[PDB]
Amino acid sequence: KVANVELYYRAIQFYLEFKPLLLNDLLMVLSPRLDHTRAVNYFSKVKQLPLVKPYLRSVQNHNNKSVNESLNNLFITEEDYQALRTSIDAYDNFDNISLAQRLEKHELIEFRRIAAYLFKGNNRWKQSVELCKKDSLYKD
Amino acid sequence: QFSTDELVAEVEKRNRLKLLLPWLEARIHEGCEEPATHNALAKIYIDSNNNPERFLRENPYYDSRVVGKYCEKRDPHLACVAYERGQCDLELINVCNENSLFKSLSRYLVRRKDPELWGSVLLESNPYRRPLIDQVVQTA
Repeated sequence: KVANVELYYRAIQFYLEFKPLLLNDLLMVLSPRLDHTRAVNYFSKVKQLPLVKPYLRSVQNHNNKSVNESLNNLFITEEDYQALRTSIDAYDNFDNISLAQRLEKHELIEFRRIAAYLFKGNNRWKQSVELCKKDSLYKD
Repeated sequence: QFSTDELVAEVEKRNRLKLLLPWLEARIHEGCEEPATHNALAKIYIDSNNNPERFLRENPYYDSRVVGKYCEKRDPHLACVAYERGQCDLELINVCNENSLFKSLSRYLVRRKDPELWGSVLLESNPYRRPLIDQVVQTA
């Protein structure tokens, strides 16, 4: 019921410093009239983004840029890909090249497989097909 | 030959306005459209410890100014309605802005849509503009 908006960006800090565990409820309540981009940009400084991941999973519908990039970074660190396939398929408001740089050397067959996949979302063969020559003689 | 709007001033010093109830009751039963009586009825209704808000709204004979200045400190919640129907916008801001719920003000201005009123108010002279805007953001 508050008029201004900066009190949101102060109260997030308030809880985070005091009662960070009861922050997800506020986040779910306050997501509608909130610039989530600033929220993630501020959380990157303090770096508690792994806490608020399931909330951003809900906010993903809005298809914001920094939301997508950050949550994909968190999937990278968590080393999960099944959710990453859904994120990239259902949402495209992000650059494919930066994600490709990380996925093509992620020590893991499947992440590198995705690094080969999303190239064709940019219509760039001759590297994807060539990337998977190195490992996948298994028909891919 | 008789003076009506100053016996009230006389008994005000004597503080026995309840003395004048029956005569003025019959006088209004006749249906005289005199502000001298229709305002005194409101004044005694105020000191009755009752809620004369609807008598204040449905009596199109008295004058808003005397009830407003009289109900300034005793009850601005009624003086604002007096000014509302009496269209005493300047007095409304002269009292309700000073000490009141500014939501009723915003309800009146949005109701009584008047650009000149906004112009008179929205020029950064009045120190009390931030609360009423922080209210009308919700009342609209």
